[PDB]
Amino acid sequence: FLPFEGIAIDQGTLTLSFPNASMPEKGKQATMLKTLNDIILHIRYTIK
Amino acid sequence: AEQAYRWELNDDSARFIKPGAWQGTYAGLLAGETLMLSLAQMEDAHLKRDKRALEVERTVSLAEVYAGLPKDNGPFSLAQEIDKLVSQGSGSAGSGNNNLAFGAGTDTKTSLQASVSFADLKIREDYPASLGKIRRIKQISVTLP
Amino acid sequence: NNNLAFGAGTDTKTSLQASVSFADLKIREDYPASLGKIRRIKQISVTLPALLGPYQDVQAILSYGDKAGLANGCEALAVSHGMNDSGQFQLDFNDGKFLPFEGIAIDQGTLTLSFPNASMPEKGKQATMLKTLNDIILHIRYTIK
Repeated sequence: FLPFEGIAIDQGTLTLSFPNASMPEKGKQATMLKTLNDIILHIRYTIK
Repeated sequence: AEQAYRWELNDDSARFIKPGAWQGTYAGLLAGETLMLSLAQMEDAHLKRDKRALEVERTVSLAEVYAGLPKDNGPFSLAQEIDKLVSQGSGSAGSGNNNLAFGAGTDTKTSLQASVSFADLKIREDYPASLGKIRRIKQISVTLP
Repeated sequence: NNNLAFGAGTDTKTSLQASVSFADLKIREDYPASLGKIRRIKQISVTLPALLGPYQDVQAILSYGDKAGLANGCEALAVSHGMNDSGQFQLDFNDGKFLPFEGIAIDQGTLTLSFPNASMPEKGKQATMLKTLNDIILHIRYTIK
């Protein structure tokens, strides 16, 4: 089974995290995060 | 195999393997034959219950979701709060279950995370039910602009 | 039988649908018989010349009226891609299973396509997307033997 298979659309909480994000501490991704307009999810779901 | 079946259909009350094929008295013979009967039953019920379902894709942008929260709850523009929260370790944004903040755990404190509830997406609104009574996510793939 | 209107059922009242009879298409007129005495539909793929903004999805359903011939769940095809796509995720011939709309006779039936949330008077996600439409285009793959 692929990750996230079989999950119900109705409930749950999905989270996306980026490591080394804070700028106060030198973080590899401080720059890569500032570029983002948004995050985009491509959800392929099944109806039956 | 029983579990993978109880997963492929949402039906979790499925009981296809009953104790016990093996017997203390007797060799425990016919245990194998008995099991393969139950497996044959599982496959039969499975084939009768299989459906070439409606396979559908829906695309969702987090920013749209964050901006779309009702007035009572706290909505935001994603780009801004990301930038703000990168600059100060302190930052946080959004109502519970649709929040954006830094990680709680000891390893993940420096990491920044976005959160969405599938509930708030209200994807059931895309198609009338009927047809769909059960909606299963086949695959998730992420695009980052 | 070649009408375009709102849904009959309680769920699909707001949804707008188009309908055609395979008969009126006279697809049998494309090729003389002989060779072909029996004509079976191998696969249906829908292309919609409609203009949608990035990160926008079509919601639609292909239906067949009779369901006289059977297959499970193959009576219905969900289209979200909108540019040439078979229903479902990666299309597979040499698939152990029959594709939706396989085995159907070209001569009879009623094929229907519905777009949910079509009414503009009531707020509908696809009202704008529908106004862009010039038409609906069907790629029908059939078999002669």
